[PDB]
Amino acid sequence: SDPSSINGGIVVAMTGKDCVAIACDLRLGSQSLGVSNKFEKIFHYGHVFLGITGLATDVTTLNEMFRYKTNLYKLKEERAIEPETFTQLVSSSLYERRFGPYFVGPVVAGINSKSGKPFIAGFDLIGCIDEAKDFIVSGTASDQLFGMCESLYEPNLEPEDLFETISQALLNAADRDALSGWGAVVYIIKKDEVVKRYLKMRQD
Amino acid sequence: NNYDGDTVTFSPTGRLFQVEYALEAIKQGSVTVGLRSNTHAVLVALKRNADELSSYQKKIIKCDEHMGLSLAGLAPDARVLSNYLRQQCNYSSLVFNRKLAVERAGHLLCDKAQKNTQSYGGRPYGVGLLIIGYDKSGAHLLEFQPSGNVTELYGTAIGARSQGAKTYLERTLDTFIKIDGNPDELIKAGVEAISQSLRDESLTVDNLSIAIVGKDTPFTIYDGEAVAKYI
Amino acid sequence: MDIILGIRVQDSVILASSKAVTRGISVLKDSDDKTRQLSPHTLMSFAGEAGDTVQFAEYIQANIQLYSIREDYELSPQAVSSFVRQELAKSIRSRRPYQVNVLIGGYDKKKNKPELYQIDYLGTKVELPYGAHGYSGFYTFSLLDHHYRPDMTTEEGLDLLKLCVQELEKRMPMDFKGVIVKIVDKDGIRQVDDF
Amino acid sequence: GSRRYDSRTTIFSPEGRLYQVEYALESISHAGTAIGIMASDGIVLAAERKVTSTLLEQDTSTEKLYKLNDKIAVAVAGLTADAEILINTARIHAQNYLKTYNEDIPVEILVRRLSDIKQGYTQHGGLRPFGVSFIYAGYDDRYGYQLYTSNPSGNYTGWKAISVGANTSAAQTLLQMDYKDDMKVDDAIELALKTLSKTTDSSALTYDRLEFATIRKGANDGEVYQKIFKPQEIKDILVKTGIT
Amino acid sequence: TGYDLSNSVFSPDGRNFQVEYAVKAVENGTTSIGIKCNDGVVFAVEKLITSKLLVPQKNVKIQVVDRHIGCVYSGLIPDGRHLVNRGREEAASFKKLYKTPIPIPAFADRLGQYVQAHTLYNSVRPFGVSTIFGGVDKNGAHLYMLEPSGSYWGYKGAATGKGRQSAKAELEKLVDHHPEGLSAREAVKQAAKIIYLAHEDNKEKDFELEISWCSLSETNGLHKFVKGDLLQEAIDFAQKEIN
Amino acid sequence: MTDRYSFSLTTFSPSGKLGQIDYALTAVKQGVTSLGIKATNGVVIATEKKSSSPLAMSETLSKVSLLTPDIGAVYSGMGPDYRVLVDKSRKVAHTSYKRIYGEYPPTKLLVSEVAKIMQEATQSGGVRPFGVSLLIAGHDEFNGFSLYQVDPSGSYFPWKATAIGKGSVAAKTFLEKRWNDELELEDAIHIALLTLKESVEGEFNGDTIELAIIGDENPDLLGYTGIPTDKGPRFRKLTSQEINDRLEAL
Amino acid sequence: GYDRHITIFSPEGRLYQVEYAFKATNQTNINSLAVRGKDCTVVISQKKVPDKLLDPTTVSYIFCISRTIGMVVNGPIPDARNAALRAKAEAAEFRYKYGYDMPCDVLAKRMANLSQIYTQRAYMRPLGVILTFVSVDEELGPSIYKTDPAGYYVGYKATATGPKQQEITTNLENHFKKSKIDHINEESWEKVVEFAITHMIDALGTEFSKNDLEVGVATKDKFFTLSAENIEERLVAIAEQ
Amino acid sequence: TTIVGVKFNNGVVIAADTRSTQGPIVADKNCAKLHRISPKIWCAGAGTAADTEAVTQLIGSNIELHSLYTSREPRVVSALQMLKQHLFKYQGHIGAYLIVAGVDPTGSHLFSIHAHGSTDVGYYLSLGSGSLAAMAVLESHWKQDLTKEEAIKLASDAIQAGIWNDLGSGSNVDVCVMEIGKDAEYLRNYLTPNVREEKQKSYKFPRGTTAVLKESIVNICDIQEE
Amino acid sequence: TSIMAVTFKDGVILGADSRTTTGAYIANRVTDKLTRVHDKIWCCRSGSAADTQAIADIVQYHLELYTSQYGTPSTETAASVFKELCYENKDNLTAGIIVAGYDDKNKGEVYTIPLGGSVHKLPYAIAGSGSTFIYGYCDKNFRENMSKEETVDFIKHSLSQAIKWDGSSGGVIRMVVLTAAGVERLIFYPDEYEQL
Repeated sequence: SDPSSINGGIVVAMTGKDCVAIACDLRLGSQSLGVSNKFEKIFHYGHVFLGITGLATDVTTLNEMFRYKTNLYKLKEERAIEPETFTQLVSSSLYERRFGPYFVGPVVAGINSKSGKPFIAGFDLIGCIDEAKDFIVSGTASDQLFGMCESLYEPNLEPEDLFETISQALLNAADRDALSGWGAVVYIIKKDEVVKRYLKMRQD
Repeated sequence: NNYDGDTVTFSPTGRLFQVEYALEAIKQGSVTVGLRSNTHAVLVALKRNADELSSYQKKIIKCDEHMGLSLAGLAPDARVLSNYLRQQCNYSSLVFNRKLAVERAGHLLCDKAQKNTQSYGGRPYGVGLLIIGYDKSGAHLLEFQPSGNVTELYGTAIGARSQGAKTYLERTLDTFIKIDGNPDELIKAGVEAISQSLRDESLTVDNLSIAIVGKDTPFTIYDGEAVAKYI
Repeated sequence: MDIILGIRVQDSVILASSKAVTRGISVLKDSDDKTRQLSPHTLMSFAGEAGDTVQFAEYIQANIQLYSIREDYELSPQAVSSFVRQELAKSIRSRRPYQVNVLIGGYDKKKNKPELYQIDYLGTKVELPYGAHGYSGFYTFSLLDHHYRPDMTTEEGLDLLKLCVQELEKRMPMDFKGVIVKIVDKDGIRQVDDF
Repeated sequence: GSRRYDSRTTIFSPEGRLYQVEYALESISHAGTAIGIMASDGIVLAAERKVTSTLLEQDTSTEKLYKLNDKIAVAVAGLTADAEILINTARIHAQNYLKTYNEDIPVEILVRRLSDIKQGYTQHGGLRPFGVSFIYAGYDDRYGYQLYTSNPSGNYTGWKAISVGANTSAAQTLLQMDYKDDMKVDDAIELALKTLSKTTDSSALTYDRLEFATIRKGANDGEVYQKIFKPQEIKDILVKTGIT
Repeated sequence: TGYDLSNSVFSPDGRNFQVEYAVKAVENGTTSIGIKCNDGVVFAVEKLITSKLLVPQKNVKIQVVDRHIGCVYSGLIPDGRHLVNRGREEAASFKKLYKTPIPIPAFADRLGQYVQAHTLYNSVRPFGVSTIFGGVDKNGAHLYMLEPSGSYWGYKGAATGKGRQSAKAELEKLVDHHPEGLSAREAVKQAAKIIYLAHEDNKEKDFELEISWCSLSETNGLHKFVKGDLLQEAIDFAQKEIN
Repeated sequence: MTDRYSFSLTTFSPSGKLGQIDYALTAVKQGVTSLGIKATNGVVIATEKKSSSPLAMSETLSKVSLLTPDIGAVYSGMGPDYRVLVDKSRKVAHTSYKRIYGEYPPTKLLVSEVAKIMQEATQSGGVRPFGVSLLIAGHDEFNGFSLYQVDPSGSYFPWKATAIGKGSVAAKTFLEKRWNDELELEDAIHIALLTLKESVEGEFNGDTIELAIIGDENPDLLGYTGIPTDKGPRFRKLTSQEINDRLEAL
Repeated sequence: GYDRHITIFSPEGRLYQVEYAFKATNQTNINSLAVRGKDCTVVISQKKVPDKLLDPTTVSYIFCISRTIGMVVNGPIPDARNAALRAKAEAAEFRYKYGYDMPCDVLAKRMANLSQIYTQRAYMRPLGVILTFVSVDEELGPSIYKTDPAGYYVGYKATATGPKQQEITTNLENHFKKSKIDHINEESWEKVVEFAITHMIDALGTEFSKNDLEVGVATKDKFFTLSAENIEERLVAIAEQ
Repeated sequence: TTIVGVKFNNGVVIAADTRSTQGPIVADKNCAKLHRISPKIWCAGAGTAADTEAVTQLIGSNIELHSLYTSREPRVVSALQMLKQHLFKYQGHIGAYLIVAGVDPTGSHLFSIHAHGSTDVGYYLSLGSGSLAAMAVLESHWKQDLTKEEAIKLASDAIQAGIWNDLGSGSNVDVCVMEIGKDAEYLRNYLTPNVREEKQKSYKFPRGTTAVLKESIVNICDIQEE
Repeated sequence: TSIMAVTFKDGVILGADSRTTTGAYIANRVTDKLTRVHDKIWCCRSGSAADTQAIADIVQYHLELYTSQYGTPSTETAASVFKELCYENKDNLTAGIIVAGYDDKNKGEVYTIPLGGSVHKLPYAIAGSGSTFIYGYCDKNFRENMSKEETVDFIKHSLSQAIKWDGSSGGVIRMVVLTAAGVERLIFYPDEYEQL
């Protein structure tokens, strides 16, 4: 119907104390038929994490687009790109095709290595920088997510406190939604290591 | 010389070499004459063979039904000029329903010729024309040089040893301009004019070409038998 | 709508496509394949829009074989899957959309692994243990999930397929007139004659 | 028009040869010396950069080593200028390929692209040819470590060691005495530097006149690593071989 | 040197050699003049009769631009017809946009930049013609003579062609006997006298006189060819004065 | 027309030289002497501005241009060439970087654009190479300060300090001795004037000399107090008044 | 050879052609002075009409570019008309894109950049003319910029141009060392016309009447040029002092 | 959305709220909608949030380019005239609704510009979805010859007018003061009302409560030396 | 939006309102609708405020260029400028512009450019949305030739009838006087005229 609802997917992200956490679900459907139980909608360029949701194809194309752009940068400046900088790039590619645009909703989460600051941002279809220091939600149960987190989330958390919040909040919302579920993946991103953890959760 | 190699370069004399080399090239070709009264205009042209077994080349091009030309010089570059003249005659009639005045055509061939000597990477069109044609405002004969100057005459000739025909025509000037509505005698004057310029090659039936356009006479080429009456 | 099934058995791919070619009100022809062998070790099957389906099949078949004679060596089925996705991406923004859904099954000789991919028409590649396009998906995704064991041998897999046609035939509303089957396994590309 | 200003930079001479192209070979042989050695267990690239005073910057130097994508590097002999443009284009090409086939460009194809670009300045367009020859060091899946050199004409070929720049004569003779197939990365590193010690006209090969880089498929399991030494790891490996 | 083989390259003197060569090819052309009146302008040119085979009054060399500007030229006659073509474009386009006949100091700049253009590039050949052109607008008379340099100036009269030195002499006489101007009907007659006398030096072949005028009073600001009686009288008035 | 200035003017000569490129470096050797020194906490670049004539005042003329908030530039060579380069240099910096990354370019990338202009002017026929050497001095967050020197062929090198221009060879051995790697911002500035006084013979005042630093961030020149995340510009041309003080410290 | 007929480096270091454009400048033998006042700028140029036929109202070397910007050009008149047209276009263009009259400085810098492309390109020759632009800008006051066939320029306190410009040059030098001000102090713009014409007669030594001069004056928000009546009436005022 | 702009005797003050809405759901509680063309020309925006912020960026570079090139402060008019042209070239798809204000050498200025390329001046203008609410308060209290300290009081109350009666106005209230002949001052979070009341209890959970399937450590660090 | 402009003996006086509606809600209450395109040739814009304001500058540009090459342009000329941009882009621009100017040669002249785009010289024009209600009062009471004083009244009373019957017109009336003597702005606040 709407291009945005043709495969669902949700992405949430939160900042915490000396760590951030980004999380999606695994489900990739075509309308009411669920197609596959795999499919990651988080990707990672350096120590930045970029999760993209919505209209099936453009998630993919727009991914090998950021692969292509991140690469050319690390060959020029001989470093790894910093999240503050990366946020500007996602706006700037998006806005390029204003008309006929991509139906996506990408969400950036990483840590600035030079200052130690956690840092998240959001976008839209057209694509504007969405500042926050709390948390950003995105997708087709973006309304439903939005209340849930706000409720739970305590300003500042410990890296394994944080891991409890984003979990219950990400689970419960996917079971009140028709195009999501089917397991979920929650990443906890610290100044040294990345953990990828799968979530035991109700199919249906 | 030293300025010849480019058409671009105007020489410290004050004449363009290339345009004089074009102008030279016509004097080497086959001889041709045109003359006109007030009712008719004739062209008489000498055709030449490439050897014995070769047939005789055609110098007289039907451009339309009240105009034509003859060529003398580069025959390839004549087919380009004459295809322009086609288009432009039809163009006028299509859009504005109007036969192209003979006078008007003159500037339009000049202008296109001029255009190709100023630009780089051009060369002159190395060919001269006599344009004859009978329109609304009477008979005209314009002579197109490769220089681009269009001149309106009672008679002329261009090609080889044409001074001989001029000389003859300036004696007869007063005879034939008074001859009017007599196509057979008008044509006779032209054939006699080309005899003076001839160095050998007696006029046979497949050397001579005669064209006449006139008051009510659409542009008709004579060869074969039709010129056996006028030898 | 034409039927087109996939299933990835323990060391082979079995693709199966419908025989019926139905333009307008009448079935023109009933023995026509809808598959083009890309490479000695890749098969691509295709169905969707009338007339588009054919042009977009040779367009890939040429460009792929061109890379194989330039390098004297075929691209891994893993890569060939991506190349298709690319052109089906570019075609949805273009003045004319193509509208073709494709299954690429190929036997990866380096990994010694058989792989299957489902590329829908918008432009999404997705690796799958088994899949389908069209209305076929609705009826066979439930039959396969009951019985598919990863361990099955090439011969269990055939016998699973013969359940899957006979299913479609009870519930479908349009004839399709039995499939052709093909195997792609490490030893080359052969065709079973028995449905 | 422009007849008097004609430079005809693409015409055959009566010899059957191409003049501006021979002249470009010349150019490349003045430049500072680079050498390559393929081992069975890596590829070494060691280059000497030139016209260097203590006052010139030393630590942050790049003029001779450039990374392409994680498995492929080049060393460059000739005009720095010319070479940049053919790097920019190459980088973009590498990536293009990755966005279309999701796997890295083979070393073969990458060099076949660059050589055509070079050819095509000498077909038409009266442009002057490039003042470049590369060494390419690469690691794909279907051949292992592969070394390639390329010429300003187009021509490119395979090697087990090669050099370019100044004293290719002097360098290539020594190299035929001394290659052996057991070669390790410690053996190959040594036989590299020393060839440059003998053929440098400088007073001595020293750690401030070198740029140095390896590519091992070893070093952290099978996963291909690349190391571009800092000027404190060249000083330590100039002392391991006792040049000083 | 080598600057004579080239087009539009400065030599060490500052000179452009090509442009000075263009003047050589003007001196070959026929004499022509323009006389500025108190209220109009007159042009005349000397048309050498080559042979008894030309037709009287058809090879006219005075080409009119729009409906109120006369142009006459000497030097290579084709070049001239191109310079004039071009002026028609410039005329018609100015009138489409601003809808008033083009002013004559306007018209002067447009032609001027176009001359001038052919000394920027050395791929095109400079124009071997000098043109006298002008006419009348709501500001009045203006007269202009154009050179292969890209220069024009305002004049009281002007002259170019073969006998131009003869002309320039006689011209100044006409300015010093009339410090208050010459009026329209008279100036045609004087025109003739200056052409018949300037043809003393070119007296190899017969000629024909050809005159034109555009005046605020006589013709309603349009241009026309002088014809009929007043053409006849002015032919007879020149021919008795040189005798 | 048939414009055919397509073919490159520069060629290689039998001898493995690039004939024009060699000539251009002569046109850099005749221009006016200038220098750059890099320190611990800043850079200084300096030249002389010499009046064409007396009635002229070269105040309006600037031989020191800000490129971006952190990267200043000073040249030796041809007057016009330096100016046109700088305007294209700016324009490209905001199109292929600043738009598409937020921040201004890092130092060593902007030079790579500058060089890619200069390459073209010898490859694509019909144009003679530029006749200037640039110093580009600058400072970004990651790499610290730096200094780079850009030849008209397209070659660029980083430096610790350098000079170029008329008395370049002279000034250069005078830099070698005086330089060390522990230099106050201040003490760099005192060397600059001394070194510019050896190889210059014109008048010495604040109005013919130019000094400029890349230094610390100024919140004076921020333009807009009241947001701390903005720190404000590092380039800062030194006022006339300050120089006359530093001339007691020659 | 090749170098002495187009724009590429010599083995010298010196573009020959470019340098020849400067010899080219001084072929009309016209001498120009431009001085600044407190509120104005004056520039005066000899007007020498060679013949009786040429009309004296159309001989000029001062062109009016916009409201506030006059320019005197020195050299061959084809090139001058090419500079004038081109100047005008730019004038127009600026005012439309940013919505305020192009200040003088910007215009000067624009024809200098525009000069520059002409020497680097191979098929364009550079135009043999020196351009002097005058105005009372809106924020900077009286201003002079003088631009040169290379594309060089710099500002000025006063200027001279022509063949015999060395006389005027050095006259002006004595004047500003003595007074120790930048610009002629006098407040009126009558007054500084008077200084200007007087200083010219004295620097070249030759007397001038009402037909040998041509004045431009620029004040704040209007440029005008003076008629033969106002040059003559100002020569009267000069003799009485 | 509410952005007012009030002139006063020596300058201009531009003020806004921070709530950014997308539909009925409140996207982000804080967001400075004040942007900076140039150090003395601010603009804030209303309408589509992408389309200002992109077009404020693009006319920034060119004015920042242009200001170096003519070597003088940039002038308000210029930014305005540039905007006016760029918006008019697309027939008003770019849903921009900008207040551009600023000081410069030639005085105080304050403009408004609607998507199609219409442009107005005024002494007090307002845009956004509250604007009618704000506009009211202005048309009563505003008078001639204001000072600085008064005019900021007028601005805040007009935003507060927003906050209370418009749904898309909430939260913090930014300001930015520009006065002729000084640096401009940014006063972010000048008025903070409706602080969030505390929660009734904590919601921290127990470690180990959410069941997990399995874990991995997936190292993003570039290939290590050994 | 009510714009008119009226000729007299000594020149021509242009007169406008200053309200700018967009539907119910009034956008601006003090809009200058009288715009300079030369220095003695003024215009009135009506219709879609965007489409005229864009034209208003582009006309200002062509003219400024024509000054600097040819000298001043007659009012006639300037009117033609508006023509050739409106005739070619007639699809998507909807402009009613009145061009009035005072040459010293032929005194005040008015041309109106209706929406089709064509020139028409008139001895007085009325245009805009609100003006339809005042066609009749203007026609009856227009005397040919007037003194400066009378005109100022003929335009005051005209526009005030317009304001009164139209929802889209109000504010203050601005008038611009073009004579030989220069350009004088005159302004009448609502209390001076709604009582008359």
